[PDB]
Amino acid sequence: DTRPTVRPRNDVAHKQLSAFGEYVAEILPKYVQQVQVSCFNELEICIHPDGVIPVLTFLRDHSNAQFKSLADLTAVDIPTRQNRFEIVYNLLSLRFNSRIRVKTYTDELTPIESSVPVYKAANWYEREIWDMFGVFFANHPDLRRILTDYGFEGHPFRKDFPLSGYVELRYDDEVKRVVAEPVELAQEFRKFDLNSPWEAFPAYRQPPE
Amino acid sequence: STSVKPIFSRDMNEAKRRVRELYRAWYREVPNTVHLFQLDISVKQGRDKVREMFKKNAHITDPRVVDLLVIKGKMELEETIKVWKQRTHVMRFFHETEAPRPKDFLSKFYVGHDP
Amino acid sequence: RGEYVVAKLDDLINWARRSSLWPMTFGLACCAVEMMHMAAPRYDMDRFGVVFRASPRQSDVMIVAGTLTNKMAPALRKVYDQMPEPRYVVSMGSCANGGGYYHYSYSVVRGCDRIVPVDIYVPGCPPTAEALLYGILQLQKKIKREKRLRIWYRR
Amino acid sequence: PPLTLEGIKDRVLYVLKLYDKIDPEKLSVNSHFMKDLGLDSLDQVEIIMAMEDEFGFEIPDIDAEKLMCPQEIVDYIADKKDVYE
Amino acid sequence: TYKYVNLREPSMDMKSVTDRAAQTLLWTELIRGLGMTLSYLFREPATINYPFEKGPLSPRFRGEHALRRYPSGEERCIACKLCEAVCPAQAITIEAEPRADGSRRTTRYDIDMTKCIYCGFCQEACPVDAIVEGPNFEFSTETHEELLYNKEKLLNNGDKWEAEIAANIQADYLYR
Amino acid sequence: MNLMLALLTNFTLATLLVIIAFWLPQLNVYSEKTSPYECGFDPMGSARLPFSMKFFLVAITFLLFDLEIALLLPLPWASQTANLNTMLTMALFLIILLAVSLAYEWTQKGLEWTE
Ligand SMILES: CCCCCCCCCCCCCCCCCC(=O)OC[C@H](COP(=O)([O-])OCC[N+](C)(C)C)OC(=O)CCCCCCCCCCCCCCCCC
Ligand code: SF4
Ligand code: SF4
Ligand code: SF4
Repeated sequence: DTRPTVRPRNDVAHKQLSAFGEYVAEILPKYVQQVQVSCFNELEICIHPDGVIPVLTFLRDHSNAQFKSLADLTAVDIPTRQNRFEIVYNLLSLRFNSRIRVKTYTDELTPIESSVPVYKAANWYEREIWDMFGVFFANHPDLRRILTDYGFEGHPFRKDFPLSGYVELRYDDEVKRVVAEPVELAQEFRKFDLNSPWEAFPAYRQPPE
Repeated sequence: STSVKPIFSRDMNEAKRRVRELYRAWYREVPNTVHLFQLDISVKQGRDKVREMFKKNAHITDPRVVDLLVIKGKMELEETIKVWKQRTHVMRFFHETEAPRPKDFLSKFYVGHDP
Repeated sequence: RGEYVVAKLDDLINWARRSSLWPMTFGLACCAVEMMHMAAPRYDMDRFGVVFRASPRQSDVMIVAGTLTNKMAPALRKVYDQMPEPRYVVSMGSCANGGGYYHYSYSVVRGCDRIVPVDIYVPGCPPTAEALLYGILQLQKKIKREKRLRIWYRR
Repeated sequence: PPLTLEGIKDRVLYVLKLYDKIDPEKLSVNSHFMKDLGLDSLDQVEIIMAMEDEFGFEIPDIDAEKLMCPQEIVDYIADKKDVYE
Repeated sequence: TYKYVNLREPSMDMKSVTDRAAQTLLWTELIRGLGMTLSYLFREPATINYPFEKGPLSPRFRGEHALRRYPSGEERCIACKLCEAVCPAQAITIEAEPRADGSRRTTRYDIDMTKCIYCGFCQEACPVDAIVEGPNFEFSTETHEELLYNKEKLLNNGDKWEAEIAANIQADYLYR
Repeated sequence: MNLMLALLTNFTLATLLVIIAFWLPQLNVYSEKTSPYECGFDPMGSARLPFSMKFFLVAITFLLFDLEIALLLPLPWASQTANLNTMLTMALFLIILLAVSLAYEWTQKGLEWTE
């Protein structure tokens, strides 16, 4: 670790987190689909979306885990995948000073089970996912828009939603109220093509098709 | 492959029950909405608009999609009933300011290049 | 001569209004902290007669200090309409002036001048407390040049 | 007063005569809302929904589902309110 | 390591109990707070007499944009468009063409100051020290249109503020 | 004479100020300016709805307490009599029972506001 500019490696954590992944997969074969640990030492558990409550409850309550805090719950839109939405749970264990990421998937129409029974923090996070991505969480206390305007139609954070949207607001003196109209921009957003034609990272080269 | 988790309805017959129930709630609520928000429309106009929105989607045949549309409608009901919305939000369904847009070939041709 | 009387009366009514500008306690984001700093000891907006009052009815100036979203926009027009006249609007920061760094967002009004009239635009992100103070004083000079009663006499 | 089988029919048809989408003398106690009068389902919901206001009792969606004729509506009201003349 | 902020128990001797009672009945601690406000009353206020007195600033201050020149009077800008590309707000618009003498120069250089976040990335990216965020912060306007700056406006600002701009660069160019 | 004349002046001056206020200034009235204030969003109800009082018991107790000052206020005049012993006993009696009234309400949790 004497290279000034290169991030040091911590193999002790990599061995520790890798073993715990084997521990979870052995205990929860019914739902675990993949376990991976990264170069910068973070463990990811990838599960079938029907094991959200079983897996989260086990991690929260098992004595060799105790992930009592839900740091974040979010989603990622990957259109090419037939299940375009990736649901990510990031959990913190104060007892063992460790973090684990849990990943599952869903599509536009398939619901996910709400994690509120496991973590009461998930109430608002799940509302945000619905508002921004359109994913429905079943058996939620109150699922409704949280970040978008009242009556806003669409799910902005999907990759197919235009950045500037479809409608814009202004005040009209005739009707003496704020009205919504289709969006016209005096200056169109300028799309810059920045990707270089030359590969940068060989280690991630995808196998030829 | 076609086996898919449902949302609420297991068949279109069960879903169309929820659509009708939702129309009932909306139809009761327009009279109060006009009174509470102090709109300058008639109750018939509002009930016509509710019918129009329900008619737009009159082609769907997927139980899951109909469930989501019902879910989204019910959310808009909680907003309007509880006055989370405002007069500007309720009146956006009627598109009063938008001057009529041409819908014939010649009219589109005279104005611009759009289809 | 009545042109002398209206001129001096016009000076008085302008002097009172520019010497007692009461802004509405209304901020939206990170241009509001710099507005607090204009209220703080170093700059002391009070020494100019500028006093923050919460109610729109007891306010003369709305300083739009932050990004105006679409959810918020109806509320801003409401409190503006509820301000008794004469009323003035100062736009503070890029977000309010023209949307700034969220200008291309689905959830942002591309300027507060779409919702309400604006008398002064203060550029910055954030504008310094001194720059907002320059804008306030610039609004004072704008009021000093008003000719409401001179126009009435010649109407 | 106690409801009558004739009275219920009189008040039921009275409501539907006021419905702007229904032609009065075309209206009959045996007239099907769908096959004859040319009304859609959403209209049927409105019609039943008016009867609930008229007689001050609520008809569930399962039972209002099937009431596609004024006589059927009359029978349902009579059944709930125990009218036999 | 940690410390307890409020985990102390009181003394139950009579002198302590009596002292607390006096504090409760004679409002000693409240009177103490009145003294601090009284001390501040006799302190010199921190207020400055703006606009006759100005708040301190540094040479690095990011203010009103200006376009600079070489000592010859020739424009430093060569239309490389790096400022346009790095601008996080897409506030810069540039069009360029060959000048009558064959030089690579701009025909359009527009900054929308209501899109700018005054981040200074465009003066970092510039390879010829042409676009700078100047010292001025007192350019508030009565209309929005006056804040949509074109090339002529930005050049006049450079010719207006060059003396101050150059001196500030002289002070900070060794840190850059 | 002088009291009535003073009262007339004090209230008349206030009325003149209000009359000047509503007539001298330029006015521009429109429905939105003259609308109820609730921080920019339209109110979701009426201010005339019931507003629960959680200190109702203390309020009633105020009426009983507010009388006994009327019984006690004459004490300066009463300390002027020649039958002082009877007074002092009765004056302290009246005050002491007011204390007993306070203690009973205090100890029976009557001075605590309802939830
Ligand atoms: C000697 C012969 C026999 C005669 C003996 C006569 C009796 C003499 C001994 C009696 C002692 C009475 C002490 C004073 C009254 C006590 C008041 C009290 O109850 O306090 C408890 C109260 C309550 O304190 P607390 O914190 O304990 O409240 C909770 C009470 N327990 C815990 C018991 C439930 O304290 C206050 O009153 C706080 C008031 C806050 C507002 C203060 C504003 C600032 C004021 C500063 C200036 C004050 C000077 C003003 C001078 C005016 C000049 C004209
Ligand atoms: S204009 Fe600048 S300071 Fe104001 S809200 Fe936008 S980013 Fe923040
Ligand atoms: S300071 Fe930043 S936001 Fe402003 S023009 Fe330069 S690069 Fe763009
Ligand atoms: S980076 Fe400098 S030289 Fe290049 S276009 Fe911008 S201002 Fe001109």
